[PDB]
Order: sequence, then structure tokens, then C-alpha cells
Amino acid sequence: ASKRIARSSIDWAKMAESVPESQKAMYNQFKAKSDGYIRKALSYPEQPSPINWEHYRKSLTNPAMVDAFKKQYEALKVPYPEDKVSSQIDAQEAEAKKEITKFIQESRG
Amino acid sequence: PWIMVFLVSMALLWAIMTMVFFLYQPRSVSSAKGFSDRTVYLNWKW
Repeated sequence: ASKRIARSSIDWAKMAESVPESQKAMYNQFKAKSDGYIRKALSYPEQPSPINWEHYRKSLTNPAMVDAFKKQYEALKVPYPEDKVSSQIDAQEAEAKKEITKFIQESRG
Repeated sequence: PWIMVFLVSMALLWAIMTMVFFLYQPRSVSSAKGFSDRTVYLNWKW
């Protein structure tokens, strides 16, 4: 895969055009801490090393163990981890929308 | 006529006082540079 881990990001160019430096110095953390989640994203692919079962068949007198381990490896698939922060982020987004609407109204006034 | 002299002199001195009281130049040099820093941007969530 490596789609939404290795080869994707968020455009920081429009992010730096609004932040008033010392007012939003946590953006310096946000561009850096998320970069840590990009740095571990440089590692950690889906399949880091495919198993050459033919090599183990040639290197073992009895290849039935190799076939059994290949069948067990194909029979097990790990799914995506569970999430419980989506509702919290949606609540923060809704509160942000309300505060932005209030701030826009005050700016209009 | 010292009484009328005294009353007219003091009425004139008070009249000069209220002429000077309105002799000033109202300088409207109230700069509005404070509004260049009154606006505060909306705080985000971190």
C-alpha cells in the first residue's frame, strides 16, 4: 500500500501564511511533531520483506513445514487499527466552526 | 464715584477673564495608530 502513510501529506504552504509567529508558535511543534509521524512513516511498510518459500524448500529436506508456514501466513491478515479519536476531532471541528462563525460576525461588525 | 469704579472695573476684569477662557486652539491631533494593534486574530486550538 504505502498510500496514506508514505506518499501523502497536508499542504503547509498555506498554513504558514496566516500564523502570527509568537501567537501560534505551536505550529513550529505541529510541523515538527507530525514530521515525527512522517519519520516513522519513512519506515514501516505493509510487507517489509516477502518470504522466499522456494529458498526454504530448497534449504530443507522436508518442505511440508515451509508449506504449512506459508499457509498460516496467508490465512492471517491484520486489519486497520480501531479508532476512538474521530468523534473527538469532529467535536473539536464543530466547536471551531461555531467560534469561526462568531469571529466572522465580529469581524463583519 | 469709587463704588461705581470698583463695580465696573471688576465686571470688566471678569469679562476679560471669560474672554481669555474661550481663547484656545482645539488641536485634533488624536492619532488613530492604536487601531493598528487593537485587532487580535482568532486563536486556534493546539
